[PDB]
Order: sequence, then C-alpha cells, then structure tokens
Amino acid sequence: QRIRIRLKAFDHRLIDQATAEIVETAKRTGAQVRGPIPLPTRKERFTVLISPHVNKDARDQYEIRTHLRLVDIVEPTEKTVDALMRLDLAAGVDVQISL
Amino acid sequence: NQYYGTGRRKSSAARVFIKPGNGKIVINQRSLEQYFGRETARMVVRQPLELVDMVEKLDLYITVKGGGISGQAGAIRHGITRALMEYDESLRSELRKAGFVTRDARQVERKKVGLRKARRRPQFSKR
Amino acid sequence: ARIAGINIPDHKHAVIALTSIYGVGKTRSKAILAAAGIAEDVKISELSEGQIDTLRDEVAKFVVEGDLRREISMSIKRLMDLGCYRGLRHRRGLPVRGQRTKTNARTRKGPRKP
Amino acid sequence: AKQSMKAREVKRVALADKYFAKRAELKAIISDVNASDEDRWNAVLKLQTLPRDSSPSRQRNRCRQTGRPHGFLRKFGLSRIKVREAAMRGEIPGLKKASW
Amino acid sequence: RSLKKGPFIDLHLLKKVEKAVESGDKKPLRTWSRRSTIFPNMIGLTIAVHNGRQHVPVFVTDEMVGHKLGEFAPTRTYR
Amino acid sequence: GQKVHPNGIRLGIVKPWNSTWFANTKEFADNLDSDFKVRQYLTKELAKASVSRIVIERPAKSIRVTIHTARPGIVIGKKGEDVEKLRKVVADIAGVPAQINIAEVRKPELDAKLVADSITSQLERRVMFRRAMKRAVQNAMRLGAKGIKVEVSGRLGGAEIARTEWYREGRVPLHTLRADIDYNTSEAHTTYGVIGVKVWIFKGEI
Amino acid sequence: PRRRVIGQRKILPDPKFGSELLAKFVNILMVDGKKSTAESIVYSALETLAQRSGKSELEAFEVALENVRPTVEVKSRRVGGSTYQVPVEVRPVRRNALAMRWIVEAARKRGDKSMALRLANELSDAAENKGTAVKKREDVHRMAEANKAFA
RNA sequence: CGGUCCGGCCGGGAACUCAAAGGAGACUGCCAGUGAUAAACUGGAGGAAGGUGGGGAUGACGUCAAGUCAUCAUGGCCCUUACGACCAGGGCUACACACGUGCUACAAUGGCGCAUACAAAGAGAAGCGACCUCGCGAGAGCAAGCGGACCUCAUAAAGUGCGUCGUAGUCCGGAUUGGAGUCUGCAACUCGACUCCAUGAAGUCGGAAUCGCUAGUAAUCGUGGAUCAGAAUGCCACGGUG
Ligand SMILES: [Mg+2]
Ligand SMILES: [Mg+2]
Ligand SMILES: [Mg+2]
Ligand SMILES: [Mg+2]
Ligand SMILES: [Mg+2]
Ligand SMILES: [Mg+2]
Ligand SMILES: [Mg+2]
Ligand SMILES: [Mg+2]
Repeated sequence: QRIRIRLKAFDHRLIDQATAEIVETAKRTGAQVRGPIPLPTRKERFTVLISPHVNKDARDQYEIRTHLRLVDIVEPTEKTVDALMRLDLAAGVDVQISL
Repeated sequence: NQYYGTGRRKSSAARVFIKPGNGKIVINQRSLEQYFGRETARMVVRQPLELVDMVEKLDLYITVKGGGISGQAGAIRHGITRALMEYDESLRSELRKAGFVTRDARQVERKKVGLRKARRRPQFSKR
Repeated sequence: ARIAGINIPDHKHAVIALTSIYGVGKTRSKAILAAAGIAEDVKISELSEGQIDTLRDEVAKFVVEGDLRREISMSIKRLMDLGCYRGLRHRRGLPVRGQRTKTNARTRKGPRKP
Repeated sequence: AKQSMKAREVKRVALADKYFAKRAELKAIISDVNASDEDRWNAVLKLQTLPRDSSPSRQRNRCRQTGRPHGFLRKFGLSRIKVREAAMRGEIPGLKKASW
Repeated sequence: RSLKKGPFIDLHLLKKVEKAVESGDKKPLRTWSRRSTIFPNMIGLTIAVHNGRQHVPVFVTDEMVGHKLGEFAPTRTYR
Repeated sequence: GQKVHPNGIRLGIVKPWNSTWFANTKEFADNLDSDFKVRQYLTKELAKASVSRIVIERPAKSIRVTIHTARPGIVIGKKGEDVEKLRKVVADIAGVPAQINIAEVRKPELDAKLVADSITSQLERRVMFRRAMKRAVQNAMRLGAKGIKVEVSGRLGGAEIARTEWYREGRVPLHTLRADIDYNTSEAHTTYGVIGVKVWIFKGEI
Repeated sequence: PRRRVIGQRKILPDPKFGSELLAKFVNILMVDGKKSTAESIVYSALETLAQRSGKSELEAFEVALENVRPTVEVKSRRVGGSTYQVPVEVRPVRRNALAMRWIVEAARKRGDKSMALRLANELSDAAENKGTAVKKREDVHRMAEANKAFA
C-alpha cells in the first residue's frame, strides 16, 4: 500500500532537515515519494503577568510553534524499509508512521 | 486558454478567469445578483469594466473565499484587473490611474495587552 | 371586551392585547389564540362577541389577576411565616436570590437615603 | 505555599486515584442508571461516606515548583512567574517571546 | 436546584432522625448538615442547626419539608 | 527601566535552547518537571565541578544530559565512576533510561555562568566586591571578549543600606539581536543576606 | 498637527449619483459603520424630497445646503489671561461640512417618525432657509459680527 | 479533460486558492521644485508597497527608601504541647453610604417574526463530541469520527428580502420577585450556571466636571482561548462592516 510518516517538531530548520534525510534516503533507495508537504503550523500562545504582584498590564507574550511535515512513500521496497527504519534522526523530532 | 488573475483583500481571496464573449458573471457557481445583495458592491466588480470596455465582449468566471462582503468584492475587483492586464498589459496605465491595480494592504490591527482593543484605551480616572 | 381579569383589552392586534391580562405573557397569548382558532394579528374589530367569549373560555384555564396575585402574595407570606432565609429577605426589603448589597441592590432597596 | 498545604494536595491526589477512579465511577454510573433501581440503590448514601478528598474536584492545580495556587498553566505545570524564569533560560522547549 | 433523581441528605443525621423517631423525642439534636433536605419524618423534632458558631434550635414543620436545614439558621449577624 | 532577559530575547536568533526535546501537552508538564528535578540534582552534586550549563534532550523513550563543565575530570571521576553513579540516579529521577554527555568549557572566564558563580563563591569567601568584579572584567578582556559587564546588588560588604554596582569594559550592545551576548546569574548567600550577581559578555555579532 | 501637516483622504463618490459630496453626507449621517443602512436613509430622504418637491435631486440638495452654509465663524483664543473670541473667515471645503453636519444633527433632534422623513423635512426647511440648521448658521454670524472688532 | 448519485465525488490534473521553507523587493534610487550646489522636505513617475510602507518585540544612565518577605529565595526578629497541625460548619458574597472600572438600556439608524449571503483565529482523549431518538427548553439516552488542513465544538452576528409595530413608558427596556425545572459536583440554604411559565423597576439620553481615539483607527457586530468539575458583563486574542 503506502507508508506515510508525519513529522512534527518545534524547530523548522531542524524539521525539514529530518524530512530531507528521509526523502533523499527514499529517493536513493529507489522508493517513489510524494512530498514533503508543509502541513499547517499549530502555534499555541501564552500571556502571563510579568510582575510578582499587581501591575496587570505588564505581561510577556509567548508562543510555541509546532511544525508539521507529511512524508508519503509510494512503494514500500524492503531495502527502502530498512534504509529508513534505522536512520538516525534529530532527537527533538517526533516521528509518526501510518500503515 | 483562460486568462487569469488572483485578487485578495482583508482575509478574502478571489480567483478570476477571463474568456471572450458576453456580459456574464458567475461567482461561486452563483450569479452576480444572487451572490451580492448589495447593489453598490455589484458596481465595484463592474468597474474594471468601465475604463476597460466590456459590454458583451468577455466572460469573467470567478470564485472567492475569506473576509466579508466588501472584502470579497474588492478582492474580485483586484483580480479582474490583473486578468485584464494579463490579456494586454497596455491597459494598465488606465488601471493604475483608477487605483485598481494596487493591493489594499490595510489589515485589521491586532488587540494589544492593556488596551481595550487595538487602540481603544481603558478609561482613565484621575482620582 | 373584558376578560377573566375583568380588564378591558385595547383595540389593536390580538396577540399583544391578551398581554394586557395579568398572568398572560406572550407564550400564553400565542397558545390561546392558537388554542381558540384565531389569527394573531387581528384587532378587536371583526373579532365578534361569539369569538370573544370563546377566548374567555380558553384563558379561563389559567389562574390570573386577583386570583394570581393572591396566589403570589400567599407564596411570599409563606416564606415569611416559615422563618427561612428567603422569607427574612422579603421581610427586610433586600434581595432574595443572592445578589450583592455592598453596592447595587437598589431596585429592591428603593431609591437611596443619604 | 506551606509544606502542610502541599501535603494536603498529595493526600487528595492519592485518595482520588484509590477511590474515585473506579469505585466512585461505579456508584455514579449506578445512581445515573435510568433503567434500573429507580428507588432503592443506596449508592448516593455510600458515595457520601467516602473520604471527601477522594473526589477529584477537591484537587487544586498548583505550581509544581513552589506550590502557588494562582496563575497556574496546565501546559507547563507551573505558575506564570516560574514559567517565565524557566522560559528566559531557554528551559521550556519551543517557547520564546512571540509577536505578530 | 438538585436534579430530580435523588433528594439529598447526610447519612449520620438521617440515622439520627431515625432513632429520635422510634425512641420518642429528646432535647435538641446537634447537627451541622445545613445542606440536607428536610423530610416529612422530621416534622416534630427539634434539630439544632449550626450557623458557624452556635447550634440554632429549629422546630421542624410540615411546610419546612423540602427546604434546606440551613435556611433556618442565620449565619451573619446584622445589627 | 526594566531590561529584557538577554538570553531569552535571543532564543532562536543566536542563542540555543537548553531544553530541546519535543512533547505533546499530555506529558509536557511532566517532562518539564522531570527536567527541573535532574538539573537540580546534578547542580548540587557537581557544585564544585564548575558546571556552567545543562542541556537536556529526550529521544524516543530516553533522556540524555549534556553537562557543560570547565572541570570534566571531576565530573567524570576515576575511570567513569562518577559519570556512572550520576547516570543511575538521573535514570531514577527521569523514569526512562538515561545517558550522560560531558562537554568541556574551554575558557570559563568567557562563560557568564561560571563568571557569576566565581564571584558568588568569592563573596562567600569574604573577598571585596570591587576586586572580584574587576578581576572578572580584566580576565574576560585579556582573553578576547568584545566587552563585559558584571553587576552586584544588595548590601555590598555587609553595608546596612543595600547598593548596586557594576563594572564595564569594552562593548555590550544589548539592543543588537545579532550580538552573541552570554548572560547569566548567581546569588551570594552571605551572613547579611543575599547578593545577586548578573553578568554580560559580548563575543561579536551574527 | 504640531509639526505634521497632511492632505485629506479623498473618499469615493456616492454610488448612485457619483457625487463625492453626497459621500461626505452619507458618512456624516452614518453611525456604527452601517454604510449600507446610512445611504438607504439618505436616498429615501432625497427621494421623498425629490419626488414631491420639484425634483432636481442634486440641485434640491444644493438649494438647502446653500442656506446652511456659513461664510464666517469664531475661533476661541486665550491671550493675556483673557479668552478673546476671534472671528475667522472659514474655507469652502469645511463650509460644506458644517452645512451638512448641522442638517444631519437637526434631523435626529426632530419629532418625525423616521430619520428619512426627518432628514427630508430638514432639507425642505433648509431649502426654504428656516428650521434649526439655518438657525445654527445665524447664531454663528450673530456671534461673529459681535466680535467683528477683533478681526 | 474523461463519470455521473450533480456532491471535488472518483479517475485524475499540479494550473489556481491555501499550506510553509527558502529567495527577490524600497535605498530619497530616479526626475522636478524649495532649501545656503548641504542635510532635508515636497510633488511626480515606476511599483503590491514611497520616504522609519502598516503592526509588534525591543525600555539607555537614572527618578520615586515606588510595588512585592503572601510565588520563591533570603539577614534579623518572634511563636513551637502554639503563631505549627487535623476536621466539621461559617466568613472572604454582610449593606445607612461614597468613589473608580465596566455591561445593558432609554428605542424606528429600532423591536419582533419568517427567509437568507459573506469571516478570522483558537480548542480538543479523565477531551471535543456528530447523526438518530425523547423533551417547548436547559438538557437526557443511544452512538460514530478525531490526538485532527480529515472528526467535533460550530448555525457567525451586523447586513440584505418581505411582513408587522407607528413615537406610546410602547410589540422600547430588561431589573426584581413568584412557580416549576436542567446539569456540574460527596454537597448548589448561606453563594453556581442555564432553561420554561408568570412578573415587567428605574430608565424618554444624564449638572458641575471628565475619558478614549489620527485609519482598516473610532464606532458597532458577532467568534475563540487561558484559568476552570461547575462558575466571565473581567482578561487575553479573532475577524465582519466601517
Ligand atoms: Mg401580562
Ligand atoms: Mg516554605
Ligand atoms: Mg477547583
Ligand atoms: Mg517568506
Ligand atoms: Mg531599536
Ligand atoms: Mg515604602
Ligand atoms: Mg422585548
Ligand atoms: Mg499616534
């Protein structure tokens, strides 16, 4: 069928590096690959009072951006499956596979 | 081949496909009259066909999402002109002078901490 | 015309005129004109005496006016006799349903005294 | 906060998992069961004899580093003050001052 | 107020109402259950309902049924 | 007025995060507290090992601590011993299995945290604050700092009226987001209370 | 405006008649950004005024505006501890704006049933130079001619 | 383009909308005037943007022994079979008053009914909860989908159309109170939110005085979030008309 990998991480330059790794590996190991597609970034936000007591207008405004990548692999050639499946990827990337 | 123009305004975005023959207008599968209950806004989509002349000369087939009434009508205005310029580009000087080429960049301004709105400030008591 | 309240509804649209009764707001008024068989936007004109006493019949099913007022006062008297919090509030001219009194309890308190 | 106030939370957490995970769930379901025991269930009585600190609603979210019961953020398990202090040292991943 | 499925009452007070019934009345019953719903089987007794500091004697009555016990024990002194 | 935290403002720009794992809302809090408990543990046991910085990341079901230290042999101890005993209790605290990495702080006098701690420890020894600061500055510059300042606050020398004082050589553009500004902190618990030390070091731009 | 002088936004013309002037009018009558509902009231008032009062819709408008247009006014000023009243000769563009503004304000301060009927009857009154709005011009002049000495 | 359940729905198409990573672009650069041939300003062109284009973050040396020992930390001091500690009920919600900040109004630029077009940005597994069914209703039962550009919260409201009310303390306004209920929670008396029926205060535009705002701003209209079992007219954020 197909194997699709969802990649999410807080850092972009680092996420598409992990993406790049996977795609290339696939492309070299003679897999056919749809993607990588940029799936919309879900940015949480936080607003917190900046003073320990009172001064309600004094605040910090933080956000955590969560980046999303879809890697779609058309042919699951076993060499490809082994190629991918012991890649060494950035620790701070969460990798999901659909089967 | 179709002649195309993208137009957008506020959070709206209108795609605009030109072809010769008639005074037909179909926004989102619907008629111009049907889509816009306001007849003024109807005029703005017509405008790019003023200086540039269509009566029964070309078909514009369009669609749009985002924003509201005037956003969608502004955005379509904009996209037509781009599709007109696509057809010749000589036309522009007229369109420039019209004010129709420009992408109106005025977005709603964000709401800021300590303020009631983007600028409205909490009423100030002296004592 | 007059109705259970022995009150005289205005001359103008029916659904609003029935509101003149005490104990008949819009939901009852709508339901009655509907429970009778009348149109809601009709005036007293052409609403004939045969159609007016057939409305009296339908409204008769609700407790209204003196009957309702008595029924409402007695319910309050009960709280007061009963000696409960609710009753003490009614007897002390202060709000019954928890609302603040440090400020703004003024409908209940009545206009202020310096 | 006080040591004793922190201690109170832990007791509450513990009881909540011990009882009102399963036993309270069953009792609540059974009080809630429309189809049966419409009159003599006794469950409502037994739910009451349980420790109060077994109910989860009795738990209060506190800054995990200091015990603060105010200004708490579930995302980080901290109060805004310790969120910011950890934020500026870069100890909250992905987080930074944001504008837009 | 409370959903119709279940009328609420503290157990310890309820059993207190039981024994007060069978064994004939005593002097005031001491209770803090300002939250429990008054039942018909309390009509007669005198339940002493805490108000934060003292226990208010309350002569229970037919019309008191359904109400809360706390409704009869004023908690704030207003002079 | 109040100044923005110069490490914080530069995150993503020219300064790295010190925690760099990913996690969903479920366990983000738990991870963040676990981070706190390990950093605390290590920071005490290695108090005299000149630990300037602890990086934590969490690959799969793992955690690996990097201890940036100006005294690696201390932290490591005879043939891996001390590393190992740290590992076994980090893994306890962390829940998941654990690995420890050790990165040399080559020039600690350029490390704001070890500068700040060094002054901190010196106030506790009973050194004079103008000296300690001025040794820090001089040192920092002769080793190629573009600039440095160190501040000291509260009850200098045991003075009854609390004072704030700083020294500054070279260049410290705090408004330049490009500027490699290494900023950190330390508190001196003294017989007459707490003396805070702030330190900034400018190392060039981009 | 201490330092920065400016131009002025040059609003689009009235959609129906293509008049910038009436665009200044609908906007002035507009409330809560209800443009759609503002021009509706201006036209129906012009339509009420046009239909049954000799037509010439743009011209009818001018006949009324001609009457509430003020030639001079006073600008308050504080010199040597004194609040003097200096009568200033006012420029044409604003002359229209005051004229339009007083017509609109007098219309809402009126007894009739809707703003359109009110607006219509204000224009009519102004057209015959009578009513509140004209009177607003006259007070401006009485107030101006009085301090004629300090021009 | 092929196929019609007339649904991007399936073949596909990779064009366009959009997603997000990288890049170009705007610098008084050009022309003209003013201005000591200076800086600069002004006007025009080209241009999506023109003179720091719009918004934000960014807050120097310092002032006020300004605020926080109750976030935490901490010198000194004080209690220690009590100033610590456990539990139940109460109080923080009181009410002759005064002040500050707000919401909702007084209405036809409106109220009501029916019909109906167009957003943005968020949230979600002890969660968001569709469809179906029951209840006038708040909701309840049953039960998919979804750790989500897929599923759900979730029908935007202003607006436009037709009809009605016809300037009245009203078909304006909703306070207050009676009655009966829903759900959360061991538990809604003191004190939760919401619904149904009935009630229908003051208020017909506010003295002296006083605040915000220079443009997608003010004004006005809805929308979401944090905290949170439940409890927003506050707070933080979103776009519509303008
Ligand atoms: Mg009535
Ligand atoms: Mg403590
Ligand atoms: Mg709670
Ligand atoms: Mg870009
Ligand atoms: Mg700057
Ligand atoms: Mg002081
Ligand atoms: Mg009403
Ligand atoms: Mg300004």
